[PDB]
Amino acid sequence: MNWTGLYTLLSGVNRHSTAIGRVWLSVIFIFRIMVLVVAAESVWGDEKSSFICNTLQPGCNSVCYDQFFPISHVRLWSLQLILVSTPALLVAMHVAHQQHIEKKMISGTLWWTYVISVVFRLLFEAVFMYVFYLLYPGYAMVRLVKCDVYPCPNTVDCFVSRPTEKTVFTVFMLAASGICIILNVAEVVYLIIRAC
Amino acid sequence: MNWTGLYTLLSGVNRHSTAIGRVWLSVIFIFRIMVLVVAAESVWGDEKSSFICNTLQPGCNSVCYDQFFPISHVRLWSLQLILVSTPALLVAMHVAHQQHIEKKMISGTLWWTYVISVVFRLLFEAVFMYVFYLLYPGYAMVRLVKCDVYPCPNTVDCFVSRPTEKTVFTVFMLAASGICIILNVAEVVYLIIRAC
Amino acid sequence: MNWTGLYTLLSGVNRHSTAIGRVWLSVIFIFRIMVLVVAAESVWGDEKSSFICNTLQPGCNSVCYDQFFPISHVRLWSLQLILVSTPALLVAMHVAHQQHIEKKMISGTLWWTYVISVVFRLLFEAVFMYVFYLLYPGYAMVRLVKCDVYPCPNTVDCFVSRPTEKTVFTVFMLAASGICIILNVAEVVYLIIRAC
Amino acid sequence: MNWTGLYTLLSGVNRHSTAIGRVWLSVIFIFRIMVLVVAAESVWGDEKSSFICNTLQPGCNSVCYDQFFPISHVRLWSLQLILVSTPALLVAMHVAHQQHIEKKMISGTLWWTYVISVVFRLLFEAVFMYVFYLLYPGYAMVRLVKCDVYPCPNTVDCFVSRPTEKTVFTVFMLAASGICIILNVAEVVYLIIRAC
Amino acid sequence: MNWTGLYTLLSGVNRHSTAIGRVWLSVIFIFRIMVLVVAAESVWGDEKSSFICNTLQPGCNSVCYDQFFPISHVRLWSLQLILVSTPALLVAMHVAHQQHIEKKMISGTLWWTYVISVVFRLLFEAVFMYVFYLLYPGYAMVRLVKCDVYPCPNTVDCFVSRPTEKTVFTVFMLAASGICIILNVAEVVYLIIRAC
Amino acid sequence: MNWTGLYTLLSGVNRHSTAIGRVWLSVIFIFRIMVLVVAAESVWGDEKSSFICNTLQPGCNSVCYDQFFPISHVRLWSLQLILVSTPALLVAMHVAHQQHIEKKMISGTLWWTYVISVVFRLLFEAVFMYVFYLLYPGYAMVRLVKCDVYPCPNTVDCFVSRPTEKTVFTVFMLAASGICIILNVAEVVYLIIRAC
Ligand SMILES: CC(C)CCC[C@@H](C)[C@H]1CC[C@H]2[C@@H]3CC=C4C[C@@H](O)CC[C@]4(C)[C@H]3CC[C@]12C
Ligand SMILES: CC(C)CCC[C@@H](C)[C@H]1CC[C@H]2[C@@H]3CC=C4C[C@@H](O)CC[C@]4(C)[C@H]3CC[C@]12C
Ligand SMILES: CC(C)CCC[C@@H](C)[C@H]1CC[C@H]2[C@@H]3CC=C4C[C@@H](O)CC[C@]4(C)[C@H]3CC[C@]12C
Ligand SMILES: CC(C)CCC[C@@H](C)[C@H]1CC[C@H]2[C@@H]3CC=C4C[C@@H](O)CC[C@]4(C)[C@H]3CC[C@]12C
Ligand SMILES: CC(C)CCC[C@@H](C)[C@H]1CC[C@H]2[C@@H]3CC=C4C[C@@H](O)CC[C@]4(C)[C@H]3CC[C@]12C
Ligand SMILES: CC(C)CCC[C@@H](C)[C@H]1CC[C@H]2[C@@H]3CC=C4C[C@@H](O)CC[C@]4(C)[C@H]3CC[C@]12C
Repeated sequence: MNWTGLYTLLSGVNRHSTAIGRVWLSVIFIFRIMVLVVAAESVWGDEKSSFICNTLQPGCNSVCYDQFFPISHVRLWSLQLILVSTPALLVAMHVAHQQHIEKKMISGTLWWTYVISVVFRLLFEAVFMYVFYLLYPGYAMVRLVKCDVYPCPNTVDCFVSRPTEKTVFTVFMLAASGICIILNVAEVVYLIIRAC
Repeated sequence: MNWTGLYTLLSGVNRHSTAIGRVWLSVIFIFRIMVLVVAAESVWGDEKSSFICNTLQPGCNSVCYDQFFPISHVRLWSLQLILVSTPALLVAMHVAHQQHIEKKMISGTLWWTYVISVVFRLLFEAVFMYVFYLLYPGYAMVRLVKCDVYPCPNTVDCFVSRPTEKTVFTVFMLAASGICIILNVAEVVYLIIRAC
Repeated sequence: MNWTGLYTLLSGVNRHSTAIGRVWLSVIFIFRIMVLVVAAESVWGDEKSSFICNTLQPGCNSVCYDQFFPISHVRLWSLQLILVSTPALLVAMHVAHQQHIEKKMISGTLWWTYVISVVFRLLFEAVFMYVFYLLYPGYAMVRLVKCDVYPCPNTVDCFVSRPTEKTVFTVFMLAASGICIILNVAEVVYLIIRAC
Repeated sequence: MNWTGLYTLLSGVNRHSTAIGRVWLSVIFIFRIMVLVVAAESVWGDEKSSFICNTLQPGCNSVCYDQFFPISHVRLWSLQLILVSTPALLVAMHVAHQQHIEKKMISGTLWWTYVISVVFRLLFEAVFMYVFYLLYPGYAMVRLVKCDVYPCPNTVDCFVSRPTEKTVFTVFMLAASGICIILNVAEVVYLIIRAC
Repeated sequence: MNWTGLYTLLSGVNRHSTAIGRVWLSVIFIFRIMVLVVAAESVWGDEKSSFICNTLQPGCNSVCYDQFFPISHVRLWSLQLILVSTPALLVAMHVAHQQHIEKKMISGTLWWTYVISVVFRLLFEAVFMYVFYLLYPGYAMVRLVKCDVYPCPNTVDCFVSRPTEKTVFTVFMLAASGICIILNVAEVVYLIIRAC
Repeated sequence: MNWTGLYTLLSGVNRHSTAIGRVWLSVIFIFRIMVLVVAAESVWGDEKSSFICNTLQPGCNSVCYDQFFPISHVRLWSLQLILVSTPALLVAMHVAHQQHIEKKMISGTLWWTYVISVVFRLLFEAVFMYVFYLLYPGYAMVRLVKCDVYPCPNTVDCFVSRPTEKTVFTVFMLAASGICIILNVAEVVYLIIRAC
C-alpha cells in the first residue's frame, strides 16, 4: 500500500494528467467511495423493510415504496461512480496496451483520448446530477409521503426511515459531485490553454 | 494492483488478442461484474422475503414466487458471467501449460484455439440472451402479478419488490451483454480478415 | 495473481500430470467452486426459514425439513469438493516435502502416488454421486411434499423454497461432476497407456 | 505488514512532520478506527430496529427515531474520521506527485502546505465536536425519551437500545477526539516555534 | 500462495518433524478447518432461533436451549482447534526467536520441546474428545427433547433444528479428531524409536 | 505470512524484549483474539434480540437488558485488547521513528520506554479485570434475572440467552487475562534483575 504505488494506481500511469486531475480528482473520488461505503448498508440498509404505510391493504407497502423510490440513492450513486470511473479505466487499459505492444516490438493520440475521457467524465457527472434532480426534486427527504397507487385505497400515509440522515448524506454526495464537475471543467480548460 | 499486472491478468497473456479484445471486452466485463456486485445483495436480496400475495392460503407465497421467478435475474447473470469467462480461463490455462512444458524442455494452434474461444464466448452470450427472453418476456417487471398455481385458490394478487429498480438494472445488464455480443462478432471478423 | 502463478498453484508442481489433468480438471474444479459460491448463500440461504407446512402443530416445520433434507445440497457439494481436493492436497504436500528434504541434503514413487491420487479422486466422485442419488432420487425438486413424521398429525403438506432454481443448479453441479468422472477415467487410462 | 512499511504509510512520507504527529496522532487515529469498527455494527446495529414507542400509531416509531437521532453517532464519527483524514491524504498525494514530476525531470511549499493541513485537521475536529454537542447535548443517553412529533398523538414514551453502552463509547470517542485537538494545537505551536 | 510457502508455513520451520507430522497432520488440520468453516454459520447458524418448545411459557425456549446445549458443537470444535494449534504456535515462535537471537549474535532443546508439543497436542485432543462425550453422550442428535427446567411447567417438548445434518458433521469432526489422535501417537512412538 | 515475518511483526522490532515477552505474551494475545473472534458474533450476537421478559409492558425488554448489561462482555474484552495493545503500538511506532530519523542522518531511552510500556500494559490488564468484577460480580451468568426498573411494573422475570456458553467463554477470557498479568509481572521483575 506504498504511497507511490497508490498514486501510480490512481493516476493511471498517464503522462498528460495535470496536478488537479492527479491529486484533487482522485481525493474527491476516494472521498465519495468512503462516504458511500459507510452509508450504503448502514443508512439505506432498511430502506424498504422499515418502510410502512398506515393501511391494511396487502401489498400497499411494496407498491408505495416502488412508487416513491424508483431506484435507491445508494444504487444511483454506485452507478454514477462506476460510469464516471469507466473512461479512466479505458485510458488506463489503453496505456497498458500501448506499453505491451511497444515492449513486443502516439503522444498526440494519448493527449486526445485523455481529453475525450475528461469530457465524457464531465458528461456522466452532469447526466447523473440531472437524473437525481428528476427523480428526487429538491435535496431533503420527508418523513411522511402520500401514496395513492393501486392497490392502495384512496390515499395512504407512508413513513420513510431516517429521512434526516439520508438528507445529510445526500448533501454530502451532491456537494462532492458538484466539486468533481468544477474540477473536470477546470481540467478541460487548463488542457486546452496549455495546448496552445 | 499495478496497471500492467491487471492488464496482463485480464489479457490472459495471449499474443493473438486484438485491441478490442484486450481493452473494450475486458472493461465491459469489469463493468458487468461491478454492476452485478452492487445490485446482487442490495436489490435482489429480499426478492422472496418481500414477495407477498393477497391470500390466507399457507404456502401460496412460496409457490407463486417459484412460478414467476424460476431463477432469479442475479443468479442468471452470475451463471452467464461464469460461462462466458470459462473459454478465456481455458485459453489462459492452456497458454500457461504451454509455457510450463517449453520451460521443461504452436502459434497456429494458439490462433485457432483463441478463435474457437471467441466463438464459444459469443455463443454463450447469445444463448443466455435467448434464455433471459424466454423466461422473462420483455424487459420491465410489473408490480402486480396474477398467480393461480396450486394450492392458491382461484387467482391471487402477488406483489413484487422493487420492480422499477430491477428494471433499471435489467436494462443495464442487457445493454452490456448486447455490447459484448457486438464486440465478439467484430473480434471474429477482424481475426478472419487479418488471417488473409 | 499471475497466470503462471495460478497455473503452478493448481497443477500442484507435479511432473507427471498430463494436459487434461493440468487444464481441464482444474477448470472444471474452478467452475464447480464458482457455481457453488454464487448458489450457496443466495439460493439455499433460506432453505429452512422459508420451509413451511400447512399445519398448526408446533415443531412440524423443523421435523419435516429434517425428514426431507437430511443434508442440504450445498453442504453435500461442499464436502464433495473438499474430499475430492484432498488427494491433490496430499500430493502437493508430499512434493513440497520431497523438495524440502532434497534441499536439506523417487520418480517412480511420485508416479505411483499420483496414479493412486487420481484413483481416489475418481472413487470419491463416484461415491458422492451415488450418495446424492440415494438421498435425493431423481434430479428435480418438487414444490409440495407430504410429511407424516411425528409430531405432525396424519400427513401434512410442506412447501419447498425455490425448487426450480435449485433444480437448475443441481443439474449444473451433477453435469460438472460427471465430466470430472469422465476426465479422471481418461487420465487413468492415458497414464497406464503411457506407462507401457 | 512490516512495521517500517506501516510507519511509512501512516507518516505519509512527509519530511516536516514531528515526533508527535508521526507517532501519537497516528496511534490515536488507529485507536479511534478500532473503537469505531468494534462498536459500529455491534452496538449501533439495532439502533432503529430495537427502537420502540408505547403507542399503537403506525409510523410513530420511525418518526420518533428520526426526531431524536437525526444522524447516528457511528455515522457522525465515520464522517469525522474521513474529513479529518482528508488533508493528510491530500498532502500524501501532493508529495507523491512531486516525487513523480521530479523523477520525470519546494521545501518551503511542503512546509506551508503541511502547516495548513494541520490547521484544517484541527478545524475539522473542532467543528465535529461542536456539531456533536449541538445535536446531542451532554454525553449520556437516556433510556426513555418523550416524543410528540406528528403523527404520534400527544406525547409518547420511546425507548432507546443500549443507552449505557452507547454512553461508554461516546465518552471514549469524545476523549480521543479531544486528545487529537490537543495534539494538533501542540503540533502547530511546535512548528511555528521551530520555524523561528 | 506458493506450495513451498504454504508447506513452510504449516510445518513451522521445524527440523525434527517427520513425514506424518508435516503432511498428514497438516492435511487433516486443514480438513477440519474447512469442514468447520462450511458448517459453522450454515448448519449451526439458527441453532437457537429455530429452537422452539410446545408451550406458552415465556422464556421456556431460551432456558431449554441452554439446558440441552451448554455449549454449541461449533464453538466446542473451534476451541479444540485453537487449543490443539497452540503448542504448534509456541514451537514456531520459539524457533523464530532462536533464529532471531542467533542472527543477533540447541538441537536437543528443539527436539525435546517438539516432543512435549506433540504430547500436549495429543492430550488436548483426548480431553476435548472426552468433554464432547460428557456433554453429548452418543453421536446422533434427536429431533425431540423433553425439557423440565424452570420456568417451564412440568415437561415440555422442544424441537432441534437440522438434527440429521448436525449428526453428519458431528461424525465427520469426530472421525477427523480420532485420526489426529492416532497420528499423534504414531508421531510420538516414531520419535522415541528414532531417538534410540 | 512467513514465520519470521509474523515474529518480527509481533515482537515490534524491539531489542529489549525477553523470551517471555516475545513468545508467551504474543501467543496468549493471539489466543485471546481468536477466542474473541469465534465467540463475538456467534455467542453474543443475539444477546439483546433473544433477551425477553415475562411482561406486557412496552419497553421493559430494552430497559432491563440495559440495566443488567451496561456493556457487553465482548465489547469489554474488545476494549481491553485495544487498550492493552496500545503501549506496544506506541513502542513499535517510536522504534520505527528512530529508525527513520537515523536513516535520515538512545539504548537507555528504548529500555526505559519499554519498561514503562510493560508497566502500563500490566496496569490496563488490572484495571479491566477490576472493572469486569465490578460490573459482573462472580464469573457465572444466570438464566433468570429479576428486573424492577421503570417502566417495568413491580419486578419482572427476564431470561438471558446462552448463559452457560457465555460462562465458559468468560472463564477462558478471564484465565487468559490472568496469565497475561502474571507474565507481565514476571517480565518487569526479569528486566529489573537484568538491569543490575
Ligand atoms: C483519477 C481517478 C478518477 C482515478 C480512478 C481510478 C479507478 C477508476 C481505478 C483505480 C484502480 C482500479 C481498480 C484496479 C483493479 C481492480 C481489480 C478488478 O478485478 C476489478 C476492478 C478493480 C477494483 C479496479 C476498479 C477501478 C479502479 C479503482
Ligand atoms: C478478456 C476477458 C474476457 C478476460 C476475463 C478474465 C477472467 C476470465 C479471468 C481473469 C483472472 C481470473 C481469476 C484469476 C485467479 C482466480 C483464483 C481462483 O482461485 C479462482 C478463480 C480466479 C478468481 C480467476 C477467475 C477468472 C478470471 C477473473
Ligand atoms: C487439479 C485440481 C484438483 C487442483 C485443486 C487444487 C486445490 C486442491 C488447492 C489449490 C491451492 C489450495 C489452497 C492453498 C492454500 C490454502 C491456505 C490454507 O490456510 C487453507 C487451504 C488453502 C485455501 C488451499 C485449499 C486447497 C487448494 C485450493
Ligand atoms: C497521521 C495520520 C492522520 C495518518 C492517517 C493516514 C490515513 C489518512 C491514510 C493512511 C493510508 C491510507 C489508505 C491507503 C490506501 C487506500 C486504498 C484506496 O483504494 C482507498 C483508501 C485507502 C484505504 C487509504 C485511506 C487513507 C489512509 C488510511
Ligand atoms: C502441523 C499443523 C498442526 C500446523 C498448524 C499451523 C497453525 C497452528 C498455524 C500455521 C500458520 C498460523 C497463522 C499465521 C499468522 C497468523 C496471523 C495472526 O495475526 C493471527 C494468527 C494466524 C492466522 C496464525 C494462526 C495459526 C496458524 C494457522
Ligand atoms: C507482544 C504483543 C503484545 C504484540 C501485539 C502486537 C499488536 C499490538 C500489533 C502487531 C501488528 C499490528 C497491526 C499492524 C498493522 C495494522 C494496520 C492498521 O491499518 C490497523 C492496525 C493494524 C491491524 C495493527 C494493529 C496492532 C497489531 C496487531
